[PDB]
Amino acid sequence: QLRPYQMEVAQPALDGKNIIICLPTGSGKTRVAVYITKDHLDKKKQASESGKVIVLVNKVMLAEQLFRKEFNPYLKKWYRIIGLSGDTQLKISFPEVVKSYDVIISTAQILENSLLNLESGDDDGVQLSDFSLIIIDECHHTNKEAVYNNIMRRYLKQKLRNNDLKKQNAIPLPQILGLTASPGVGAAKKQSEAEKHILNICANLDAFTIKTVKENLGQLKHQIKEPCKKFVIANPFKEKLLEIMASIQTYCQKSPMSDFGTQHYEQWAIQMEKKAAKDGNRKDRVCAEHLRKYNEALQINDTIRMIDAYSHLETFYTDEKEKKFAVLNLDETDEFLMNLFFDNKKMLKKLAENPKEKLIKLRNTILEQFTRSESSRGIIFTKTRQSTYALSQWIMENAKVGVKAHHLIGAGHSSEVKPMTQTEQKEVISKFRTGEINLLIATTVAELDIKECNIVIRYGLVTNEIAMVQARGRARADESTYVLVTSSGVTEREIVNDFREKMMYKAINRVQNMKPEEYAHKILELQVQSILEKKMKVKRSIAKQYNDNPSLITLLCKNCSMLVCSGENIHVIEKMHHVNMTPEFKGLYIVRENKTNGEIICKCGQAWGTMMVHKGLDLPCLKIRNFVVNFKNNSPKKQYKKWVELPIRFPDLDYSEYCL
RNA sequence: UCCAUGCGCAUGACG
RNA sequence: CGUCAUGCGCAUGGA
Ligand SMILES: [Zn+2]
Repeated sequence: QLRPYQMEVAQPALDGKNIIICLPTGSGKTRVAVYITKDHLDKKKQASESGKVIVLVNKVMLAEQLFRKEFNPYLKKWYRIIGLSGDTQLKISFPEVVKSYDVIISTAQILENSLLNLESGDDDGVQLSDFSLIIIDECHHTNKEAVYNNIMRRYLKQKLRNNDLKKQNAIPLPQILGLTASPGVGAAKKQSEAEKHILNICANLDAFTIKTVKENLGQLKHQIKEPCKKFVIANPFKEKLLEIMASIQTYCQKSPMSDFGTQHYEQWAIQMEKKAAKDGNRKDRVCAEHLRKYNEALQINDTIRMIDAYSHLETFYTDEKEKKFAVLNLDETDEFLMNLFFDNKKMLKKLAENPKEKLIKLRNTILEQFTRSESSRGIIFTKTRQSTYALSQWIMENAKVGVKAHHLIGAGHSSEVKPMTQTEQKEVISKFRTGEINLLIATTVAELDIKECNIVIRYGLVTNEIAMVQARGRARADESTYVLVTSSGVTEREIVNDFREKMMYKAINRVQNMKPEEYAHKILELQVQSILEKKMKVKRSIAKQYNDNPSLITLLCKNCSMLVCSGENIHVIEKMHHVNMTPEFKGLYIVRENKTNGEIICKCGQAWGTMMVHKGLDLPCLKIRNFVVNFKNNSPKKQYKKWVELPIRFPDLDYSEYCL
């Protein structure tokens, strides 16, 4: 169970040597890691000491994979193993699998929450001193406010207390192992910047060395066939809409101060909405919202079939008319805006069918490779989800070769779409592995255990060096067809990825060949520095929220600056959600639902929240994101997008008020 | 297995 | 500091 190249890199770790390890894809780093584990435990048998190993990840899926495939098949006999998650409904808490279970595979924030329970007295606590070893995958996330940097800051604080005792007079601490791919470089154009980054990493891990492979590079090169770095790089309907935009700009005096079809315009639009919410005036924030929609339509039209933007806006104003009618079941402003749209709606639909594109060059390259390969595996990357659905439906519209494809996105329920499911992600992955799905359409979710592939493209994308190497890792089978499709500095960015991959080795070779004294000095300095940083950060955070006012305010709608609620009439449930009972409120809102939690809408048509069902009660839960404040102390209005921004506190709900 | 919500994190681009 | 897009983890309540 030992490889030659793995041997030396394991070698220091076996006796002290809290280290880092970095190797490419496919080197079976899990296997050498397992060897370190088994050897550590056998040493603890020889010493009859507390052999405890905990494995940390960033994602649940790797936990499950390693529990299935790596750790059990080599330690299912000797030792206790268990693979943990946040979702695996565990019958006991964490401190019991600490009291048992020599081997743990788990997500980090599980542990971190347990540590907080320790230092809070919450549920029975747990500390690092309960361990003899820690093992990590993907160290390169180990930066400021990362998932698990907090653990290391605790570890470092305890190390420095140990130093203070040592000079003073020293409790033990666990050995720490770190693994990764290329450890990434962060915000660099300089070798010195990158060296500082790496040293900061190692001090955040309290490492001794990286211990990359140099000796047996040929035997490993024989394993890894590498891909080939390649470049395959390649209206009036739009202008009608730009004319509508200018018309509306004139309609409410809107100075863009920049071009159409970018973020800066969107940024200014949202800032206008903010100012108009500070004002409570219409024609200004409403236009910000509409123009935001139009800019969406623009910067998809730069890349997408115009029919999709027409569908976007058709559904948009459809929902708008639904809102206004459900409320009425109108103003010159909304009337103008609606009629300005609908007077062109059907004609613009007619324009939508016309041809005249990146899409064309794209289809050409696609058909070229699927004719070449003839078993063919294909991946598509891009920025957004709606892009994926649109291209899937579009290629389903386009005939043909007969290649079959499917979309893919993440899981965050944000910003446009009902997200996918982990089960369904695994499902589509198995469909692709089967050959049922020939071509995948994905966001960065792919950059996973996807099958060996050929033609990972970049259709209007930018990625960083870690993402570049992670995209490299999956393209295999002695055929790489890296492709890139953007319009108008994107070669620059793959060039940057190459440059950074060079800089990383240039830095690694300098730091490996460094004094141990000066290395330890700089890492200790960075540790103290980061610890001071975290301390000051916690200081400012505690100083942040101190008000806890029961009621000081009035909540108003944002389209209409109409009163909606008071500071005291609100109540809290789940210590998460907010509600306004006292049906003096209930005389206000209107309900809507189409397709079980119905949504709320205003007396103007403003959407407000959801009717959340809790303990039989159908409580109207609202979102601060769609409301505005008027403080008693301060007249100027404010807007937060989140309750937590507001320091002042509201009470937990008491059902004793609502009986009969 | 699905749904809704809250919170935190990172990344890229943008100012 | 803010915005956007993307991805991730955790905690909830319900079915
Ligand atoms: Zn209103």
